[PDB]
Amino acid sequence: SAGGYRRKTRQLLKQPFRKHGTPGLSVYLATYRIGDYVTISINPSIHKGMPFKYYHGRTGRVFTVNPKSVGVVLHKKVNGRLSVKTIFVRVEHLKKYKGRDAFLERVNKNNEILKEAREKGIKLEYIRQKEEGPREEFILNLDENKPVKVGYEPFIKVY
Amino acid sequence: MAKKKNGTLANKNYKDHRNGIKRQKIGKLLELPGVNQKFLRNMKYAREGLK
Amino acid sequence: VNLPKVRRTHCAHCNAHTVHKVSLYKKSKDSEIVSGARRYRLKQKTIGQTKPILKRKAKLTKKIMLKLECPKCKKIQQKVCKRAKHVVMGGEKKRKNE
RNA sequence: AGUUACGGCCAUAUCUACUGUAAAACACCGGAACUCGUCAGCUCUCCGAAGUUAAGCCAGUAAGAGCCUUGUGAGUACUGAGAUGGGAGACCGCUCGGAAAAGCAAGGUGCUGUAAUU
RNA sequence: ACCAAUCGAACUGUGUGGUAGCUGGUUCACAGCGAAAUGUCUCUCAGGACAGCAGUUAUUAUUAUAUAGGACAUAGAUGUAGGACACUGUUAUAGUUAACUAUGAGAAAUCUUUAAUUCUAUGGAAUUAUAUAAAUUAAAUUUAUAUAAUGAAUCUAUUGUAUAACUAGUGGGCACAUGAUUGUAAGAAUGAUGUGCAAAAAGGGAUGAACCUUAUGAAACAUUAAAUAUUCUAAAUAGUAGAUAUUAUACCAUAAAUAUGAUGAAUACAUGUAUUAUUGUAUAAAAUGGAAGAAGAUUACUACUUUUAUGAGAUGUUUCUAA
RNA sequence: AAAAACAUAGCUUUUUGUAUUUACAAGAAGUGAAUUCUGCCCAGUGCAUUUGUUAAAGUUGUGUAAGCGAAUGUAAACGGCGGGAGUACUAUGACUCUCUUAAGGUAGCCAAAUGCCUCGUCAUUUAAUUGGUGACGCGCAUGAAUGGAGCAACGA
RNA sequence: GACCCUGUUGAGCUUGACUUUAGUAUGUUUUAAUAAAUAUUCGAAUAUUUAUUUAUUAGAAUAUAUGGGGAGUUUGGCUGGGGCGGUACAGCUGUUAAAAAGUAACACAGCUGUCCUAAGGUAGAUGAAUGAUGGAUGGUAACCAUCAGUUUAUUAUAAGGGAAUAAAUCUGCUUUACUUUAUGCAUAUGACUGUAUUUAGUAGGGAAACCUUGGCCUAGCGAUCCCAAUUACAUUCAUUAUGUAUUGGGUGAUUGAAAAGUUACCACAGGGAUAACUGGCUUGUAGCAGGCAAGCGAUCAUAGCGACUCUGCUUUUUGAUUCUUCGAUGUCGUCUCUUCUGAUCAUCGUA
Ligand SMILES: [Mg+2]
Ligand SMILES: [Mg+2]
Ligand SMILES: [Mg+2]
Ligand SMILES: [Mg+2]
Ligand SMILES: [Mg+2]
Ligand SMILES: [Mg+2]
Ligand SMILES: [Mg+2]
Ligand SMILES: [Mg+2]
Ligand SMILES: [Mg+2]
Ligand SMILES: [Mg+2]
Ligand SMILES: [Mg+2]
Ligand SMILES: [Mg+2]
Ligand SMILES: [Mg+2]
Ligand SMILES: [Mg+2]
Ligand SMILES: [Mg+2]
Ligand SMILES: [Mg+2]
Ligand SMILES: [Mg+2]
Ligand SMILES: [Mg+2]
Ligand SMILES: [Mg+2]
Ligand SMILES: [Mg+2]
Ligand SMILES: [Mg+2]
Ligand SMILES: [Mg+2]
Ligand SMILES: [Mg+2]
Ligand SMILES: [Mg+2]
Ligand SMILES: [Mg+2]
Ligand SMILES: [Mg+2]
Ligand SMILES: [Mg+2]
Ligand SMILES: [Mg+2]
Ligand SMILES: [Mg+2]
Ligand SMILES: [Mg+2]
Ligand SMILES: [Mg+2]
Ligand SMILES: [Mg+2]
Ligand SMILES: [Mg+2]
Ligand SMILES: [Mg+2]
Ligand SMILES: [Mg+2]
Ligand SMILES: [Mg+2]
Ligand SMILES: [Zn+2]
Repeated sequence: SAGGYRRKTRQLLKQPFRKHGTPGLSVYLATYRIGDYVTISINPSIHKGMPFKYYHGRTGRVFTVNPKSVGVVLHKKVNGRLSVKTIFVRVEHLKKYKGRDAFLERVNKNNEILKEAREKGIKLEYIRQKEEGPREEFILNLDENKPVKVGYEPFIKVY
Repeated sequence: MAKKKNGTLANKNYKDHRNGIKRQKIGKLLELPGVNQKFLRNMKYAREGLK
Repeated sequence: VNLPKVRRTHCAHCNAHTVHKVSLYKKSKDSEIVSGARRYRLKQKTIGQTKPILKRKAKLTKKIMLKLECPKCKKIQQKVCKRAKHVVMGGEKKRKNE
C-alpha cells in the first residue's frame, strides 16, 4: 500500500467465480467509430494496455482509431475544477454504452411524423417522454369485492 | 516541535464550492492532441482539392 | 553474468545489419591541458583549499558500458546494461542436465 | 424430420449408473511399395474397402448428485433523516422513508446461425 | 589568584546607525466588501516559495439554443453492515460399516453470497442530395471533410453569463453530534462527514467561548418561539392519583453486584403459594461553617391530558437615514 | 572555603667539554623527613642507535636527499598484571588435567577518606547502638617512587 | 531565571576532528684564484680529496619532510521534555480504511541496492503433483506397465493478482537486451523516473495469419559544475584547445554543504509551544470494605475462619498526560502552636 501503479487492488482486479480464462471472439469482432459512447471495464487477463484503476467504469467518447489503440476523452476532478483527460486503451477493455437507444429511436420516429405532416396542413404532434402527476381516478365494484375486518391481536411468546 | 497535529482534510469541500465548479469545455473533435498522423495528412489533401 | 563477443545489430551508417565486435570499457587517464585543470591549478596557489571533495559515499557497484564496432564503417557505438557484481565475457555456455 | 461440416452464448449444455436407432452419413476396420515419425506404423504420416453396428457420436429411464428458476422465510435481520425520549453504564424504545440472504417446499435438464445429403 | 572598588584576556577612541528567522511599540472620523489555521518542496519543524480562500478595476450578451453542494425517468460501477461454514485458518462430544450421519461454538489480514447509501453518463440534433483525397478495400468499397435545406422536444430555480490584469493576510487551531484505532483509564493521543467558536448581537440553561430558540441602521405599537407561573420575579397555590426517604438538574457536575417489603395490578394452582409489570428501603466512610440557585415545601415532590396568561436586533403595521 | 592543598630538606632519572660564568657547574622532570622494602611484563604507544617507498632544480642524455618502513635496546617512560574441570563419614583440595598470552597481581593491607548486596559474621564498649575499637576475607572496583608498610615529636 | 529546551548566536580549554603556519632538518643553484692527486662515465665530461695566498661583509632564491608551539572554523533532523535505543529521513505488497475517488499514529505482518546469453524472442510436441493395483532378487522408500487425477504442482524473489491445447516441462532456430518523427498515464502549479502508444526504416521465428522496443503484472529509482569515452562538422597551415548531441564517474540525511569533543569558570536573545515543585481529570499500583459457599472446626458451612471466581469506594504511596506559572510562587527533616475527619487504641452503654 505504497504509492505505485497498481496499489490496493484485491477485489477490483480479481476475475469472478467460475469465469476464469481468456476472452472470446465476440469482443474482437466489434468496431468503433468517431463520436460513439464507450464505457471502460478492465479484463484482468491481459497485461498490455491496462489503464489506471481510477477509470474503471466511466464513460467517454471516441475520437481517434489507431492500429492498436482507441482514444477516449473523459473528465477528472482536480482540486478545484473539472479537467480533460485522454487515454489510449485496447479493444478488450471496452463496452458499447447503451442508454441512447431509447433516445435515438425517438429521434427516428419523430422525424417520420414531421414528414407525413408536410403533405397535410396540420400541426405536428411530437413524441416526448411522459410525466407523472397526481393520482388519477378509478372505479371499484362492490359486487364481488367484500371488505375484510382487521383488528389487533393479543401477544404470544415464541416459546 | 511540540509534536503538533500532522494534518487534516476538513473544509476542503467547503473551499471548493465557493465559486462553483467550472467544467472545462472540450472543443471540436479531431483537434485534441494525439490524432493519427496518417489520418491527418489525407484530411489536409482532401481540403485543398475541394477549394 | 555471461556476455558474448559477437553480436549482429543494425548499423546506422551502412543502413544494414552487420556483425559487430564487443569490448569492455575503462576510464582513461586525464590530462592537464583541459580547461578544468587550468582553472584548478591557478586557484590552488592560495593558502588553503578552495574546492570540496566528496567524503561520504554509499554505492557498491557501477554499471556496464559496451562498445560495438562495425567493420565497414570502422565506427563505434555505445550501449549499457544493468548492474552486476561478477562480469565475465566469452565464457562457456550452460549444459542442460548433465 | 433428423444427421454432417464451420460456429455464437459457454453446465437447463456437467458427473455416475442401465436401455434403444429404419435409409444415408459418421465411425470402428485392412496394410507400410513411396513422403514422414518412433525403443515399439501405439500416436503422427501415406495408400486402401474383405468385416462390424460391440464401443464412440445421437436420443431415452432414475421419489439420482450437480446447476437454473418461482413461492415461503418476512415486513424478520439491517439501515438514510429527527426530538430538552428512557438508563450508573453497556445500550434500548419511538416518528417519516428504503429493504436482505442461508435454508424449506413446487417445477425444469440446452437454445440457436450459414451450407450440404436422405 | 593579582595587574587603580573591574580579570577564564584590563581601560579609552574609531570601523558602526555592526547582524538578529527573536521580545516590545507604531498617532483622525464615517461608508462598501470580507478570510485562513489545509496540499507539495525545503540542513526543514518559533521561518520561506508555489496552489487554495479575498479585494479592486475593466470589456462583452442566445455561453438562458445556457448553468445548478437539486429531483425524476433510463443505462451502469462497487464488496461495507447483515449472512454462511461451501474454499483458507479454528473447536466439544456421541454413533454406523479410514469413510458417512448428528447436536454445539467462530474469524482486522476467509467468501458459494450481498442491502440502505455514495458516485459516473444520456434526456436534441439527425436525415437527405451533391462534391474532394495522394488514406482503405476484391470492389462506389468503406473511413473522413465540405456546401444547401430541414428544429426546440422533463420538473423546479436563476436576468445575466464568460474572460483577462494587479495585489494583501494566513500555513501553533479548538468544541458539539454520528461512527472508529492505541491505551486499564483520562478535560489523553491520532484519522473520517456536518455545523460552529475563533471573527456572532439579544432571550433562556442561577453563574460558563462552543448547549437550546434566532440574521443583522435609529425608534413606537401588537403576535409568538426557547423557557416558566407559592415568594424573591412579569404571569391560574387553575385537575385526577401515588410517593415517608430532609425526596426535586437534557449536555451537567456518579453509583453497582446482592438481600427483602407494598398494591382494592395481571396469569397459573390450591383465603393463601408461584411467576410478570410498577415502586420503596438497606448496601452508601473524611478533613474551615453549607448548598434542590435560596427561603422553605408532604397539594411548591413524581407520573399522564386539556385551557389561560407572561415572555427575544424573531415575525407583522407606521415615520426617518444610507449606491 | 586556612585544609588532608602548595612549598621544603631527603631520594631518583636526563641533556651539555667551542659557557662574559666552565661538569663539587649550567638547563629539564617525578616522588616527598628518618626506619624497612621497591615483585613480573617491551605484545600496544612513545624514545634512542645502525644499514622496499619517496619532490624539485640542473645536463646532449644518465646517476645520487632527509624522512617513512625493517633490526636491537629501554618500564623510579605512558601503562598492564585471566578462566574451567576431576582427585585423599561428610566437607576441603597439598596433587593432577586443560583454553590462551606480552604477563597472568608476588611482599604486604582492609567492609579502611577505597565493599553495590550491606544496617556483612564473631567479640567488646551501653539498661538499650545503622556509631567506636579488635579479629575474618573468592577484594562490585586494594596494592608497590602514578610509591607500599609505619607514628616518636608537632597540629585553631 | 543561574537549573531545562530552542537559536543554522558566542567565548575559555583538550586532542589520533577539517584546513594551514612561525621555528627547524635535508636536497639543488648561486660560491676566491692556482697547481696536483684519486675515482666515475664515455682526448673529453662529472665527482671526491690535499696544498698556497691574491679573496673570506656571511648570506640569498626555490623544493620535500617534521610541526596543538600557534591561527580560523565546524561538530544534521524526527521524538508523548532532552540524552541512550531505533530510523516511522528514499522505494514495494496486504490490513487499519467506514461497498466511487482521497485519509493519521515510535500502529500491525513483511520485503529492497539483487540474479539471468538464457531464467530474453518465436515455432512445434505434451495429462503436471499425487493415489490405487501389480511385477526375480526388492523391503516405508530404487525401476517398469495399467487405471484415476479441476489445478493440490510449477512460474529467480516479499505479498497480492493472472495462466490447463497452458504464460509450465522438453526439441529447433536466432539476438527486437534496434535506429529515427509525434503523443499520453501515475501527476500535479511543478523537475528526474517508470511505463503504454505512433510515422518511416532494418531484422528474427513461421506454411501463413501473426508475435517481438528485455524478464507474466505491481519494487531493485539520482540535478547544476567538473572528468573520461563515441558521432558529425566549424578557422591562412600542422598539432592542440573551445562549442552542439548521447552514455559512464555521485551525493543511502536518497529534488543532493566539504566537518570531532568538553565547560561545576561560563555568556546573550528568547520559551510555560518544553522537563525538575504545588494544583487539576484518571486509578494500572497502594489502602479499606462487600456478594456466593468447596472445606477447617471431635459429629456441625456461617462461635471463629474460608479456596476457585465476582462487584465497589477513597485520594493517604507510586505511575500515565502536559491545562496554569521560566521580565522567579524560596526545596527535605526538626522545634513551637491551633483546628478538623471516622475507617475507635483506651475510657462509656448494649448484643
Ligand atoms: Mg581589582
Ligand atoms: Mg458581509
Ligand atoms: Mg512568539
Ligand atoms: Mg500566494
Ligand atoms: Mg446497486
Ligand atoms: Mg488569532
Ligand atoms: Mg448569549
Ligand atoms: Mg445549572
Ligand atoms: Mg408576581
Ligand atoms: Mg401577551
Ligand atoms: Mg428583523
Ligand atoms: Mg422586532
Ligand atoms: Mg592556619
Ligand atoms: Mg575564612
Ligand atoms: Mg604535598
Ligand atoms: Mg621516604
Ligand atoms: Mg616498545
Ligand atoms: Mg627489564
Ligand atoms: Mg595475594
Ligand atoms: Mg592503612
Ligand atoms: Mg554493634
Ligand atoms: Mg532550524
Ligand atoms: Mg567559535
Ligand atoms: Mg585551536
Ligand atoms: Mg531535536
Ligand atoms: Mg519466463
Ligand atoms: Mg513487460
Ligand atoms: Mg529531501
Ligand atoms: Mg571540580
Ligand atoms: Mg538570561
Ligand atoms: Mg503548557
Ligand atoms: Mg509550594
Ligand atoms: Mg487494588
Ligand atoms: Mg510567598
Ligand atoms: Mg517573591
Ligand atoms: Mg462509626
Ligand atoms: Zn556500418
